[PDB]
Amino acid sequence: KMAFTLADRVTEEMLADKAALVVEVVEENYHDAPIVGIAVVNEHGRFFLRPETALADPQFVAWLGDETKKKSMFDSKRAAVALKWKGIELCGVSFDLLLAAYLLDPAQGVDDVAAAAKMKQYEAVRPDEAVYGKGAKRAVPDEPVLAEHLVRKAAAIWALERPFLDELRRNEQDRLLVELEQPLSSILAEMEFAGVKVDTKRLEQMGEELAEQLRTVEQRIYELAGQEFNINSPKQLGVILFEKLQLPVLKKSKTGYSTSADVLEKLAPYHEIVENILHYRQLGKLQSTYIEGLLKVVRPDTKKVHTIFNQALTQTGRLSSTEPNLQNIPIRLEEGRKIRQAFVPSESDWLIFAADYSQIELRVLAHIAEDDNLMEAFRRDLDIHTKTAMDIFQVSEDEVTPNMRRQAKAVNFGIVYGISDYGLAQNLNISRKEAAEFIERYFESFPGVKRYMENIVQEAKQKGYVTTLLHRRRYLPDITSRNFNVRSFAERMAMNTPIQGSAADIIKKAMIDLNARLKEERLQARLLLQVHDELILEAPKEEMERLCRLVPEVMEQAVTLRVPLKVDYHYGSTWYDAK
DNA sequence: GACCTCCCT
DNA sequence: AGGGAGGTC
Ligand SMILES: OC[C@H]1O[C@@](CO)(O[C@H]2O[C@H](CO)[C@@H](O)[C@H](O)[C@H]2O)[C@@H](O)[C@@H]1O
Repeated sequence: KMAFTLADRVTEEMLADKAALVVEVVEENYHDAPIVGIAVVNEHGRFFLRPETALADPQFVAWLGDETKKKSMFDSKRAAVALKWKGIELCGVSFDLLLAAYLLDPAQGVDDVAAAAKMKQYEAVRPDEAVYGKGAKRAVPDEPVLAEHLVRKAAAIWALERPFLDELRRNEQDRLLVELEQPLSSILAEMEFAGVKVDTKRLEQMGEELAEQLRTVEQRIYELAGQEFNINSPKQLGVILFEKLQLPVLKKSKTGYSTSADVLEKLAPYHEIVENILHYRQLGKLQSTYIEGLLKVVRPDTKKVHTIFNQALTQTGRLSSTEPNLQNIPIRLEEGRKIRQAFVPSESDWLIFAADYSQIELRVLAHIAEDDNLMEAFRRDLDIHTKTAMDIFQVSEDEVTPNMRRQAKAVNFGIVYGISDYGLAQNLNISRKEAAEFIERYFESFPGVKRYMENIVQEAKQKGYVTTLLHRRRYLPDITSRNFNVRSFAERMAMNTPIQGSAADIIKKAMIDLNARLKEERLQARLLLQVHDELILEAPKEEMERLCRLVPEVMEQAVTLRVPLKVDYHYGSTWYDAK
């Protein structure tokens, strides 16, 4: 039962210039959420402070905001954002244990202090789920249980900083933490806090239209089936399709019949019900996920959505986005793409600006494999899919048909994602031997990429892990498995991770550089979103001409590869128009 | 509460 | 390759 002072007021010894700090936000979504307690551990002892007290105290608030007072935390973004909503600035965070753990091994799934501490045989702190409970039983406990927990977390952070930093340094990941991921965390905090404005009237009118179209298609489905049923029930739908209407059963699921879109597409020539079910699903997905889903998370006071970017989740170093997810808003089909009309600038006479890398993953691959043919292709800024068709089919530019380009494109994705005989076959709807011939001809045209693929697999086996341009790592223990499927998946991860991961490194660095350029130029332009290889901003209309030159340049110069990077850009009144 | 089709890069 | 988010048990 760890010693600490349950403090009634803030004292000078709580404001040392080095400390572990816990600002606890228990709600999963930390936007405008309560801070339930504070703990500080420093050279003078261990302290718990009630937030009503600490956050009203001018000395404490100035300490929080002083860059020269260094704090070590876990998930400093959560605290920073929660504090921003209360008008308080958090500065001087020099060590974030969540990001440190994530870099050391993303596969551990570290999401609390206890899981991080377990990596170094430190168990004198409880998992958050043990203290707060799970699901419906989730609750803040009484003060003495709460206080002890926060203090134990702080004490763990204080104890673990040094060994985590030592291991990062041995991995050559110390600059990755200190110069990339930690400064990025501040930039993401500002993006989440600013949020993105939504035209909720426009979404509601879309929702009304969709509701009418759904009622129509739905009636049509019941007419064509000859009865009413729950179209979203796999049991009822599978009975209608595969028993009542006798459609061929092309694929089963562990429980019943598959009605995935790929199966339905193949069944459409047999019965008119099938196109209507597909249409119903496109509409229903829009309605349910995007319209209703966005509307439920829009803040009614500002009409903004404030995503949370999970910076310590993906196995490759990408971000993810949640509540809402703003990295999967429809774009591919026009009907869906119109959802983007509802994402608007947050001030009048401002516009949305979007800049995206062109083929970043293939250009990274060109660089890392040093394939002469691929590098020349990007040096000429060729259409990479047409060029790959020309090579694999041994034809001139004029003889590449649309279908040939389409298939070369699939091969390029396949090569990036780890090249499987069977996997390319499923994808192109072709045979296994056929897919192998495409891959062999690819590797004959790009022998540098073949060498890379062989070499990276051997390197993952030898070292136990693969690395990215900026020294992110991924351990791949399944690469020595004697099970074919398990081993092959590890091999694909070995081939793909340095590509997807290095692309993630580059865009993160560009975000950092951009943020610094925007400040130097004193532009009001603000970063709103990152969607893997693109950045989305809003700015005054009067800044567009300048952003057209600045943004692509910063993004293109973020790193120097053996091939150029290229960035395209667009702007307009809504996110839809920025493209 | 847990398990298990479709949107994005 | 990497993610986030209703029916049935
Ligand atoms: O604060 C984001 C940060 O917290 C973790 C838990 O350590 O994830 C929590 O917050 C996410 C966003 O609200 C939730 O989606 C997630 O379920 C919740 O545990 C980290 O994974 C994340 O980096």
